[PDB]
Amino acid sequence: HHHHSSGLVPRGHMAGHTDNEITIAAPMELVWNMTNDIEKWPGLFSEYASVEVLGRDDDKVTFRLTMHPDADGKVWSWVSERVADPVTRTVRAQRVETGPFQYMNIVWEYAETAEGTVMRWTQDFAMKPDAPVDDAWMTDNINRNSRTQMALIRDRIEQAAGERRTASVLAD
Repeated sequence: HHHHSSGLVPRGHMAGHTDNEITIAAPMELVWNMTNDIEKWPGLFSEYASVEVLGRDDDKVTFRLTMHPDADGKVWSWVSERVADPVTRTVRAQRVETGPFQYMNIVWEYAETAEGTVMRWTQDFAMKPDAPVDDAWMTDNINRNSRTQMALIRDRIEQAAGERRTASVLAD
């Protein structure tokens, strides 16, 4: 691989845009497969109470997200769509029901490095003019919560990789 990476690193910055990367010490196939197994997100991520696949059109997958209750106790739920391309190791998603946003576009990209798989998440959005918070606020909130979720995904995938390795080394 000959490039190196490590840890959780912000990239780019500007309100309405977030860009963060994390290195996960696991091979690309495992990282790709677990992060894209969206019905198991509630066990991988800590932020979704449930993820339900609604349909697939060719590759476009359409799905409904339901969060845990927010600080006011409210439960937010919406439909998004995503196209995951394993050849370019890129996923492009957007909210279909935009909620308090005018739009929200989320791109995930993956590559290999000497330390494992780097996964970079970029989000672009703008709040509706009458939304309860502004872009600056939402930008800081998404950065902070992304950082927490990326780290938890890193931990759970490194755990899974370790367990599969132990099973294989102990098997005949």
